[PDB]
Amino acid sequence: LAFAFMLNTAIQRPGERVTAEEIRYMAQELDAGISGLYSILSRELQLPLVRRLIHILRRKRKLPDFPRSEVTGEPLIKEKAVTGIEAIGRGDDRNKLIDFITTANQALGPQAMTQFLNVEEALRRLAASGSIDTTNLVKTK
Amino acid sequence: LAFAFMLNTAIQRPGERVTAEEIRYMAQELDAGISGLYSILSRELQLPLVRRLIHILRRKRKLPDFPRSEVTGEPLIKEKAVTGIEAIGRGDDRNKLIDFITTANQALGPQAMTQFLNVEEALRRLAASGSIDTTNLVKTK
Amino acid sequence: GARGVGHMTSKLAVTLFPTNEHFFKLEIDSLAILASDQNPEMITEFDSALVKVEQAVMRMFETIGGRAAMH
Amino acid sequence: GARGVGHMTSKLAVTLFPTNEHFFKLEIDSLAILASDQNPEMITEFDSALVKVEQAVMRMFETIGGRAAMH
Repeated sequence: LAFAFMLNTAIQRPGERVTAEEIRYMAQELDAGISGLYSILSRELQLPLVRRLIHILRRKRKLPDFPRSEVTGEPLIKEKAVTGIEAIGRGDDRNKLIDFITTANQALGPQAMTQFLNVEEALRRLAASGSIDTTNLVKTK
Repeated sequence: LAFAFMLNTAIQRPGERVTAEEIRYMAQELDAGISGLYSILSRELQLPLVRRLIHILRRKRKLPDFPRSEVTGEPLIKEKAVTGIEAIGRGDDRNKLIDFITTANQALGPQAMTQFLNVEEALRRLAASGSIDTTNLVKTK
Repeated sequence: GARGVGHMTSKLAVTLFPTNEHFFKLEIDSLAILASDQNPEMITEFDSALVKVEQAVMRMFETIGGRAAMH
Repeated sequence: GARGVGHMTSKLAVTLFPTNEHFFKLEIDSLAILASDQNPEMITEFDSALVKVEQAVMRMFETIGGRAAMH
């Protein structure tokens, strides 16, 4: 029953030590064992809730209307759902992007800085990413 | 039954420590155990689904039609299905290419950058690879 | 039964609605960008506006105390 | 049986449709490039077009919520 309800005592094995990789493996098993439930909840609860929230926000007039497609009429922006390992490892996605950039820099050096992968210039826009405005230190163009 | 259904519990061996290389070995065993199912699913589901998706997308007029071959008439761009270790190690393929470049640079040094293996110039194009556009930082030609 | 129900409820509530990462993504349709032949220079401003809208939606959600009701 | 079904289905879903890497690749037919005597200079623009189409297709796929149906 404890294995079925995904508690934490079942992983602990008396008798000897357990490696960190083993613990990660059992954690992967535990996260896997409920995949159907996270999927159905994501498809059922998250999307209609955010749609209703954005509709009420629009009707309150706190934000102007979304632009609509000229060809189809569909809204130009849609909505997603992130559950489980995806939410845990969006940071891993960022880490993979930065690791790709850094490995390219190691392979090529400062002579890399010319014509494939952007040096990505951190003062202005990623400051505006995650809210916050531009300028301040920015010596504007 | 646990070994057959490819759970993580039957993997652990009571009594003594297990090395990381051993764990990788038996993980390879588990990934090997259902290779036929991954192959048949890749042949049956992934490919017709993407073909139908792209046909719907084209019929929506959302993206212009694919070029066709003059000699044969087949589209100039085709598709491929990635499953399992291939998906896990596309990053490993990238790492192999970058490691080959780095090993060549180590072997040849500053004098490398002359006439065999390109220093791959990272500012412009890989900023347009994985989407996003060029320029911004790029002092245009 | 009690321990299992409590533990599963807490873990599901935490995972489904993470406190740090955004639990939804308002993503611009670059399909419409291609269809309209949109200038790629405006994508930065569009992303900025979208992130402001996302954080606005999340703060409004957090205002009405959705976490306890979800739990 | 229930645990085996759940675990196998979850791992199959997460492997067949990885969340990070694209599960399909649109490859420009280099055979056609050779046959038409295409200039290798334009292959950069062709790759840019291919990656744009690839991300557009993946976004449209994720819009209709294909993950839950696949699971």
